[PDB]
Amino acid sequence: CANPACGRHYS
Repeated sequence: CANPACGRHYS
């Protein structure tokens, strides 16, 4: 993804 705050996926 281009933007820094994308989503909750990898911990």
